[PDB]
Amino acid sequence: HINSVSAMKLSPYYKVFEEDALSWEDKLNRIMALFDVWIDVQRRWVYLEGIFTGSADIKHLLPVETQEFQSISTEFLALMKKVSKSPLVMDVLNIQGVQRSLERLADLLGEIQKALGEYLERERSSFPRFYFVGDEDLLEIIGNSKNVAKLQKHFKKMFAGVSSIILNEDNSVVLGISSREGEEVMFKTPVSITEHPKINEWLTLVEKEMRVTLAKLLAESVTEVEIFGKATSIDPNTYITWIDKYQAQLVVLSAQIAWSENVETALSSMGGGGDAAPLHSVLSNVEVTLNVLADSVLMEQPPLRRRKLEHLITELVHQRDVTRSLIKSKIDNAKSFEWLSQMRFYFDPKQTDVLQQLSIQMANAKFNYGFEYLGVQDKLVQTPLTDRCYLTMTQALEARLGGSPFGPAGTGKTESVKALGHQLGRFVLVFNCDETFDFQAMGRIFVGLCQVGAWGCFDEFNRLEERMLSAVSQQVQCIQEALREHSNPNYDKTSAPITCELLNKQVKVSPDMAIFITMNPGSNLPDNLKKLFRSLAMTKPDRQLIAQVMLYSQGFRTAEVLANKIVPFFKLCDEQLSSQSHYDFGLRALKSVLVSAGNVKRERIQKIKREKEERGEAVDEGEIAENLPEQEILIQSVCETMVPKLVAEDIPLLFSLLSDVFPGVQYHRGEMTALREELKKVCQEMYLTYGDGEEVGGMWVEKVLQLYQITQINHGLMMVGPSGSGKSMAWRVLLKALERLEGVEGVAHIIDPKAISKDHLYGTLDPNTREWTDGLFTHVLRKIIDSVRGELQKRQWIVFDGDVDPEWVENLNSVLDDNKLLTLPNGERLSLPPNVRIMFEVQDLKYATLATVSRCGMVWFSEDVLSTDMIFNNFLARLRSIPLDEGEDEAQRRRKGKEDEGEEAASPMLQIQRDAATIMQPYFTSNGLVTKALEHAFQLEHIMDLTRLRCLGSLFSMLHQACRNVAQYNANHPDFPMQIEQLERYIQRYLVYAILWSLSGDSRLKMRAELGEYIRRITTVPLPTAPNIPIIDYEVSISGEWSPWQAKVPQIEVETHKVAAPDVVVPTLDTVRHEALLYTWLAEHKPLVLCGPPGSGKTMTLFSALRALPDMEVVGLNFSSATTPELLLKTFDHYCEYRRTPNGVVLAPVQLGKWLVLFCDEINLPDMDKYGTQRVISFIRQMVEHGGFYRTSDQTWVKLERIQFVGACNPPTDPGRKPLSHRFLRHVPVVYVDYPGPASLTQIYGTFNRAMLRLIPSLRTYAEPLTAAMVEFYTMSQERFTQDTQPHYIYSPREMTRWVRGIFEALRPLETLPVEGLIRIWAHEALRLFQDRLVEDEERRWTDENIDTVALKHFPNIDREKAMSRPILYSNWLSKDYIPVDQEELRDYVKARLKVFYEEELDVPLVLFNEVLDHVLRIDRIFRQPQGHLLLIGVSGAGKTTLSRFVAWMNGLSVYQIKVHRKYTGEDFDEDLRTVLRRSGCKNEKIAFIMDESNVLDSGFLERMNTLLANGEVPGLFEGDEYATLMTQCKEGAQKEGLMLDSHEELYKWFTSQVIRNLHVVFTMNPSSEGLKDRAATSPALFNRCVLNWFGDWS
Amino acid sequence: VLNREVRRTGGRVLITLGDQDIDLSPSFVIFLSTRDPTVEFPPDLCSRVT
Amino acid sequence: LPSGKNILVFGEDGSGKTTLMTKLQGAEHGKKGRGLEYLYLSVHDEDRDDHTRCNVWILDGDLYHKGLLKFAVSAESLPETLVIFVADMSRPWTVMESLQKWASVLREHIDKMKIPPEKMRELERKFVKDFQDYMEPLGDNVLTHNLGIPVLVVCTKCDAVSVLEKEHDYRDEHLDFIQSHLRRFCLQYGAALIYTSVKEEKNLDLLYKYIVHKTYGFHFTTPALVVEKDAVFIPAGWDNEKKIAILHENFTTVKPEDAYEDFI
Ligand SMILES: Nc1ncnc2c1ncn2[C@@H]1O[C@H](COP(=O)(O)OP(=O)(O)NP(=O)(O)O)[C@@H](O)[C@H]1O
Ligand SMILES: Nc1ncnc2c1ncn2[C@@H]1O[C@H](COP(=O)(O)OP(=O)(O)NP(=O)(O)O)[C@@H](O)[C@H]1O
Ligand SMILES: Nc1ncnc2c1ncn2[C@@H]1O[C@H](COP(=O)(O)OP(=O)(O)OP(=O)(O)O)[C@@H](O)[C@H]1O
Ligand SMILES: Nc1ncnc2c1ncn2[C@@H]1O[C@H](COP(=O)(O)OP(=O)(O)O)[C@@H](O)[C@H]1O
Ligand SMILES: [Mg+2]
Repeated sequence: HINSVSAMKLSPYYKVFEEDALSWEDKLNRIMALFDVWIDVQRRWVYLEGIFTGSADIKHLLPVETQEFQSISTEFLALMKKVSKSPLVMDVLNIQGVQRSLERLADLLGEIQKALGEYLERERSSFPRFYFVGDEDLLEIIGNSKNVAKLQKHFKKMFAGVSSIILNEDNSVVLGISSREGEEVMFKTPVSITEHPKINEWLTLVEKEMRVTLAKLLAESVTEVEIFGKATSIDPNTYITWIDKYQAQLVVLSAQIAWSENVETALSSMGGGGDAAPLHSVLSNVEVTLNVLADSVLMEQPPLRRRKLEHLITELVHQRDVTRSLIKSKIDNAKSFEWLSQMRFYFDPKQTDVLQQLSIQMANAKFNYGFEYLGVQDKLVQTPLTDRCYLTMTQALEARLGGSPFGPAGTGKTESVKALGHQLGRFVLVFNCDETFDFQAMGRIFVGLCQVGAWGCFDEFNRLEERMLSAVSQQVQCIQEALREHSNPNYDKTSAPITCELLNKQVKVSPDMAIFITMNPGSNLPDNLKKLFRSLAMTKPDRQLIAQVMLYSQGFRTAEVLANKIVPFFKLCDEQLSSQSHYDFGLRALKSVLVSAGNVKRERIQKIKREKEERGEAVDEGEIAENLPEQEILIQSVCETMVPKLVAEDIPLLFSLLSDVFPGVQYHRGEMTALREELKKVCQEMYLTYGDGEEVGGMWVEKVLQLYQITQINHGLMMVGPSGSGKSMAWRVLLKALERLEGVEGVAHIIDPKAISKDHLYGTLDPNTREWTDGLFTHVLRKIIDSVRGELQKRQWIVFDGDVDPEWVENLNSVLDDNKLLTLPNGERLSLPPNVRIMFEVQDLKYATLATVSRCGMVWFSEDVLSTDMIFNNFLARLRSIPLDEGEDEAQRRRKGKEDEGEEAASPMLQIQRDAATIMQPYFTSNGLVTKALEHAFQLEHIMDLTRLRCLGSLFSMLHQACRNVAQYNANHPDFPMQIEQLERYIQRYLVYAILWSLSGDSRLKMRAELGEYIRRITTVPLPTAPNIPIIDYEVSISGEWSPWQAKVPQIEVETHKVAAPDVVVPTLDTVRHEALLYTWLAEHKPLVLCGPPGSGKTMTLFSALRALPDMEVVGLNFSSATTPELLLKTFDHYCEYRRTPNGVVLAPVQLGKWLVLFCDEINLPDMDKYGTQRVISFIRQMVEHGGFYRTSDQTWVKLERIQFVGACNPPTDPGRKPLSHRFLRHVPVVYVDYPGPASLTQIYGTFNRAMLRLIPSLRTYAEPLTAAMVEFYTMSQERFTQDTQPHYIYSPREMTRWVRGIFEALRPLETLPVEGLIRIWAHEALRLFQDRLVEDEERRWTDENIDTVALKHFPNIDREKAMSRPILYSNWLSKDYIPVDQEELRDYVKARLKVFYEEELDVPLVLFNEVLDHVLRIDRIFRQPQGHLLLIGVSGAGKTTLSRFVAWMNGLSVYQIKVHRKYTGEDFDEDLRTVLRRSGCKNEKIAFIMDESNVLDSGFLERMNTLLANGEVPGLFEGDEYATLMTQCKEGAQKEGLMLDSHEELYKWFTSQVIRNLHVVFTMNPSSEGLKDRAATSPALFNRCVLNWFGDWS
Repeated sequence: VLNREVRRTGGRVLITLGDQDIDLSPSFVIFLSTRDPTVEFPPDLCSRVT
Repeated sequence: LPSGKNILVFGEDGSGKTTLMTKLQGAEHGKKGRGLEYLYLSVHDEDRDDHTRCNVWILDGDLYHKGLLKFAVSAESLPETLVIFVADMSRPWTVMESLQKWASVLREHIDKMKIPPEKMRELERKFVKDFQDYMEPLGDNVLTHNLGIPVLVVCTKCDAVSVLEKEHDYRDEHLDFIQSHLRRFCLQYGAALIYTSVKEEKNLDLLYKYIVHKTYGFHFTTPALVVEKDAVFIPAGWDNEKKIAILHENFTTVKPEDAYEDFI
């Protein structure tokens, strides 16, 4: 408004309104001048409120600010109350002195915020490590100064290894620190909190005492280890006692100090004499220590001592290598470079200060050890590359330059920098640079590093974006310049307070601090820091030596050969195996595999030891370890860790590579007899095949065993096979088998994560009125944690059965990591108990982050784990024991009987289906008819992707219906039931019929014939013996013999009232076939889906077949791009209801004994997410497959009872459509409704035309000759014009119905006609429906000739000149009747009306030429028809949007045009459609709904219009009170029209009829040059629904 | 606006722009500009501009 | 004391519903009427010198009349409602059929009230606490059905046990099998169980004191009584399948898993 008034000041007509404008300008400015202040006074207050009431101790720290904030809050609350009593903007502005009061409040709140910031900065500077802590965290720390336990979680951010502080029972004295691993350092002098109450003071004392005690313990450790250094033999017990007595860090430091001092004394002693005995003594002592450690590590040790032993071995191997190198080089002076270049440790206990006692030297560099506790860190194998890294990095630090180890990913760069920093005892802080780069703390973190003294390593600094890179580069440049200022010699450091400009303050920089920048080439460092940073190429780490040292650390006798074998093997696997995201042959995987191999070796030592001990034997750990194959342990570990992840295509290649690298060594799988027996029992119980390996079903048994192994090892795992590989069945079988094996109850919580929103999944915090609402996953976790019903005793697995995406797994990363902790925005930290196992099922991990894949184990369920034979066996086993009619009441009784003795004849249905299985077994064999048919069908192309289980489920459902039909015949013939001969013939024919309709049911007619020919070639069952009829055209009667479908399709007569809208489908061959299949697949409650080209007739056939059934209650839902689970939930709330039962909450329809079936007219159309999944499709999938869903509001499982789904679609090739998920297409059987063809069209339109000609009784005899013509020419057009030539040359039976409607409207007012007039109307409708859409003139000439040819062929002896003259025109303006008129009279009338139109609505001349009068007549004709929608396509300009308006004005149609805004959501389009529909139907006001490509930029809203174009009513628009208001207005309109209606359904039908009659849609488009638009070529459904008119360009 | 699709209602001459229907003042003139000389405009805009 | 408190009384006709509630009202002659009967109990707190009323609504035995519950309780008054299921001990072979029939009818009514699921979960969690917060004057084998509202099963005419023992050959095993089934049903609804006779005046004061205790917070000191076959009293929160399993020690011809209608 302010900008618009300022612009109005420039208008030439502004002088008249000037004074008024100025007044508003003042008010407008005042309004801004108020609210610009107000939001500030709000924000700070809210912020201050969040600080001054969340912590109760802030009152004591800041009393004056607390009092000022109290006095401010009272005034602000009063002002807000006054505003609440009058929320109008103008009323608020006129409050007396609001501006000055708000300015005072802004000033005082700013002052208090400044005081709080200064206080927090003072607290940070008092204890510098708080600079690594955020504002809220620091406030929590200081506020909870007396509740020390709350501080325990923040130490991991401030200290390097301190995870907590050990405290006295009253929490008044700090006794020590503890690490994550539980290693504890007990202070020599405890820190007394009571004497130093302030948090900063006692935290500083804790840091000081940590350093002092670490130094004092290192002194004793070195003093003790000096004895081992000078001893010829080491007693293992004393060495282990020394290792236990001291921490890992001090242990490794003591070893390094002793070795360095011993080598220094040796080199001093040799002193130019050339006597190498002292270095030989040092090497001997190192080798003796290595032998002692190697013997000790094979034994069973506690985990912490095992880590200490591994660290000592890793250090002593490097020490041995260095001493051997020195002996080989004949170094004979301590100042030789070969000794100086090796890192050296000089401990001076006599130094009084405790931060300059240990000095670490390397070449020039002379660092001091900062005694920061690091816990039990992971040591690094000191390869020559890491030695080079240490040398260069220390050289750069000595020169005060920065470090830049650059190289490819996973080469140890950041880990090497961390190891170097830890070796010198300096706190390292790695900053990740992958979408987790918290900038707002980065300046604070830099200030903390500068003040406290600590290293910082940027992992992959290249990955920062350009703005982020430049800002961080500037900050690091300033820090590096401040550091380089130290190096100059002139600056005397007696008084040298170095400073750097950070966050607009002079921050003192300590010399110990340093910064490192890891980089990934492909590249260079930023130009700011190229001069200040030394770069090192860490291109290729030494795999062989790392493997050697690690394998030696685990106690392997042979490590050189094993390392030299395993290392090339991993690279061989990386190259040869097919590239997949989940494969990981990096060094982390290799080290994990080697640790697993060490664990397996130790397990074997313990197994052999206990096995011998149960017998009579003498035991020694070393002797047992000597005679074992290390290669067998290593290959076993490699296979156990890799094969579960291996795809079936890659497993034999992996075994070939393993045989090549490890010759003559084979991995025999560990035998699990008990679990295999339980698997056999459960598999027989659940009708599943079981095999002992290399049999039918061996691979699946192996995969479930691997799943058990991964569940045992990891606390999170995934199954990532393709759809239909048995992962969900395998997991269910495993849970039910461990139920028997371990006597522990298995509970499953299956969640579809993508169906539910993330907010409902993890629970959302209310932005106001703070209260927590547990999400579904959080609800389950809290339920198990509380254990009200003893859930801790039970074992529970959570299975996320849905596609994995980055968005919903962010919170789950903390749980899946080693932390095992769910953190929520509420601030609660849920600890996952050991009983929980978070599981995943995904068809693929295409959109899964590597962070998610790394944390979880995985078992790839390749599609060739479930053979066809296994599924056939499952089907035949289900048939023999599951009664097919008893349903779900007897499902529970299946578990009551372990064998069901005496229940073989449970019902006659069981006997009939058992006999049917006996007839069907020969055809289900491994090389039977079904298998060959399926293999051939996989070759055939299908519009939808052909999955094996979809076809197999369709076939099984059809056979189920076959046996049901036999049961029906037996019921209808109680005197003599079905004989086995008739049963044999019937099921043999039915199996072929079902094979065709299951496999080729998704293909065209020609390919159905092809599959029929192949079956006829390979089958033994007799087939129909009629040559020119496809097999699919035949049905199998209840008697075995075939019978054509044509016998079962009646010839009906339609009323003249409904000739073009008999929603009851005219019975045709395709319709009877499809309703038969519809009943067969609805008997099993499977979700049917039908695909086909637009206008094929799927919607009508589905509706008619569904409504024919008595029980079915149809709910018509139409899907769109914006449809979500909310639509289905709303529909359930409307028609269905939730009721509680002891089994659980059950959703059921309100009407008892009726099956509610949901029609989803366009299943394909919903938009995929960014990760290629449709939410509503996944929701429907979970409903149909799990038989229920989770009420999110209650977070509880509910089960559908009488709910079904049946969908329609266009093929996925069409532009607006998308393919469906393979986990979803498995359940649904898809039928392809192609176009009816000549015979079906002739029959349907014969019925329609016989109905239409009833008006005039002299032309009944000409019904059948006309009907062929309407078909023949139409088919000819369908053969001559295709979508390839132009995108809109689409034909369907909708054109034929439009033809029938046009002739019907022409003939309805006419009392009588001659045959020639009927031919003329037929030709006119032909031209108006087909000749208009054409683009090229010669095509129009061809249509002109062909109309005459068809007419004279089917109407002989009728003279062409009278019947059809070329200038054919029909118009209603000249005369009240729709009769032919001359060109000149119409020209004169239109010219007069156009001259009128010039001075009525728009004053622009409009010339009438020969090619625009025709368009006027066409537009008028489409306006007169019912459901008449026009699509004018043509060059820009040319009259469209000007002729449409003109004809609309002439015919009195009020023009409505949509006005799309930005943020014009689908609800706004819905409201506009509601308004126009109310005007058109209730008020009976004709409307021309004009739409243009400019405002039709979004295709999302153009699929809501398709329902209107096809049916005239869009269900779901008026839901709610709008339905009541529309019903009231509709009945008022009906009373106005003179019809008295009561029922809402009849009133809605009349409203729909009125909308058909009145509302018209005029689309205007340009030719197909809009590729850039989302429409591209708009959907062929839109072309089919409207009547297309090619405007062209002026001749 | 380039096509001058004025809708006349009494003295109010509206033109649709987004949600709003704004009054075309007589003095209004617009000049479109392009610094890029390598552009392929749609045929919709070509008929609406010189 | 709070006003507007309600008691819903359910059970077969001839069970005792009107006679029990009339006697608790201190009245000799309550007028019986087909459909939905109404009366009120006068409640006085002697420690405070204050007095209130409790509404009592009694449903007819015919399921045709279940529509009338809309005149007794609403989505607003359900938190202030106590439920009484009346079991006829002179017809024990109809007790489990009656209790399942009436609990289902009440649930079918609660589902129709469309109570906000958050308020229903508040009442459900509060009732789980009001049941676990029991102790004689978490762990679970209870509340499968979890009505989530106060529930009391009142067995009426328990003096008729003295006729079942003489005319139908009933024994301690039949009475304990009836008591175990009643207690397992009470666990499913988190309910209390009380045995009463208006003819022998058994447990009438105990029933009044328990009703006023759960409805108005009055002090209560009576422990569970499980030794007297015709005077049993079990407060909501006292029982569990282990306390029920002691009754199975008296089983010599029936099992803990056999159906109620096969034996009774
Ligand atoms: N057997 C039939 N009898 C009568 N009309 C038929 C028949 N088969 C097809 N039609 C006509 O075919 C046209 C298409 O009908 P409809 O069922 O709406 O197609 P559709 O495939 O559902 N359109 P869509 O849902 O967008 O894919 C209508 O004009 C029908 O009248
Ligand atoms: N037959 C005609 N004689 C004279 N002027 C005409 C004629 N047809 C159209 N015009 C003028 O041509 C201009 C543009 O016509 P119009 O058909 O509205 O463009 P358009 O087809 O709507 N372009 P677009 O909406 O983007 O597809 C207007 O100024 C019309 O007055
Ligand atoms: N061991 C088995 N023996 C025989 N048939 C089996 C076996 N395991 C699974 N099947 C069959 O395979 C079908 C698919 O297996 P499952 O139900 O585990 O689905 P899935 O592979 O996870 O597939 P989706 O992607 O559809 O969820 C099962 O319904 C059953 O018909
Ligand atoms: N010389 C080495 N000795 C031991 N382990 C190493 C060595 N080099 C690399 N690794 C391992 O390889 C992994 C490489 O990851 P990291 O160094 O964190 O990032 P990047 O190597 O991609 O910069 C580390 O986890 C580390 O354990
Ligand atoms: Mg699955």
